[PDB]
Amino acid sequence: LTESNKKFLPFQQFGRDIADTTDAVRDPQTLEILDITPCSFGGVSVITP
Amino acid sequence: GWTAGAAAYYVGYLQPRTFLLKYNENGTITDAVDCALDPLSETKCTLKS
Amino acid sequence: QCVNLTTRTQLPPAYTNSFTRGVYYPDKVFRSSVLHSTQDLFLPFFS
Amino acid sequence: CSNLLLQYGSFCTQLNRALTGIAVEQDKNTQEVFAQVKQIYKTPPIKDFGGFNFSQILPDPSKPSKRSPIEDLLFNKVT
Amino acid sequence: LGKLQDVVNQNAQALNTLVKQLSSNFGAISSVLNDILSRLDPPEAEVQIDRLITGRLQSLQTYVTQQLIRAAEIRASANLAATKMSECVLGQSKRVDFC
Amino acid sequence: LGKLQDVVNQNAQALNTLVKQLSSNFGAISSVLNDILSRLDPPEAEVQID
Ligand SMILES: *[C@@H]1O[C@H](CO)[C@@H](O[C@@H]2O[C@H](CO)[C@@H](O)[C@H](O)[C@H]2NC(C)=O)[C@H](O)[C@H]1NC(C)=O
Ligand SMILES: *[C@@H]1O[C@H](CO)[C@@H](O)[C@H](O)[C@H]1NC(C)=O
Ligand SMILES: *[C@@H]1O[C@H](CO)[C@@H](O)[C@H](O)[C@H]1NC(C)=O
Repeated sequence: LTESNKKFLPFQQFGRDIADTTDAVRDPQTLEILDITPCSFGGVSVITP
Repeated sequence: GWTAGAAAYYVGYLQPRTFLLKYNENGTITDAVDCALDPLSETKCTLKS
Repeated sequence: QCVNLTTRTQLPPAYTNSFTRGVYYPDKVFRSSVLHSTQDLFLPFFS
Repeated sequence: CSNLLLQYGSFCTQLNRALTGIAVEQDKNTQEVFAQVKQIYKTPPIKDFGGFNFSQILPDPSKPSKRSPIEDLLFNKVT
Repeated sequence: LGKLQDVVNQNAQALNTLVKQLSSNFGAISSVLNDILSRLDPPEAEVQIDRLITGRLQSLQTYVTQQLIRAAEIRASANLAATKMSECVLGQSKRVDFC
Repeated sequence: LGKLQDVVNQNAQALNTLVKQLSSNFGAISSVLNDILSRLDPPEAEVQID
């Protein structure tokens, strides 16, 4: 949950993108807009001499 | 014998239609284009542009 | 309680044309720079 | 989902192999196009070519990028 | 520049098509497997999960096939560009209407 | 030699994967259809063969 710099209109709760993925949410207590980001993924690569 | 000043009201009926909505950087609707009204509107809404 | 009215001379209703009216937010979500199409009940343009 | 993909792990191996081959193919494709000379040459400091203006295609040291103004314009033209 | 814009748009549109294909049900009652895992027990939900797996596998196979065709086209274009680089740039080509 | 070796290695490994594909259940309860044919009645057998 990263502190975003974009404000939300005072009738919305969620936020999506072009790919229809919910990456923006609003905390229901003191009106903070927090982004949603995938944690971590990848693959281990081995370099052999 | 009575008076009521000057007033006017309009009443309309809604029907289900497909609309393509334009959003700005503030997340507010600016323009709407139909898909079953004009061939130009259908071409605009099919290309998503 | 209520009372009844009396017969008088009225005006027949007329018909006018709408001009890009009847558009509302179809959902409670936020979209920025998104051209999104949804199926919901609106008012057709020039109807 | 992975337990049921145990029966399709061979298909996933084929797709991963195809994607790796595609990646190494696009990696190799640049070598036969741009890496034709193994020596990096340079232009003389004095640009006296008899009248031929080469400043448009040659890189300019005024900008921090090595791209020529033609190549920088090409970069800005395509998204 | 037409060709670069078209190939970039084709790759991006194929990736977005795969993304939106992930949001499809493929004839099942839901798209996401988490909803069916929470709402239905696995001893009765294996058929729908298998159908979702088959649909996503078909989508992946079609994506791989299109990517392979595009990679073959890109390799052909790169070979043509390499031959032109070797001939018209690295010397003078006697081939008329080639450079 | 690199060019002459990949055109054989890829074909051999694809044939190996094609052979290995017969060892997968493919969502069924067994790999070989003969086990179902000798174990199940024909109405239930035909579903597994399909
Ligand atoms: C080669 O062509 C370039 C065109 O880009 C010339 O640069 C221009 O020179 C004029 C004359 O002083 C200036 O007014 C322009 O501002 C320059 N443009 C740029 C982009 O630098 C350059 O002078 C030419 N060189 C020769 C030797 O002819
Ligand atoms: C909900 O109540 C809490 C506790 O009083 C308060 O901190 C918060 O601002 C309230 N949220 C509202 C009124 O939207
Ligand atoms: C909407 O966004 C534009 C773009 O920067 C900005 O100029 C304007 O002030 C914004 N309006 C509001 C109400 O935030």
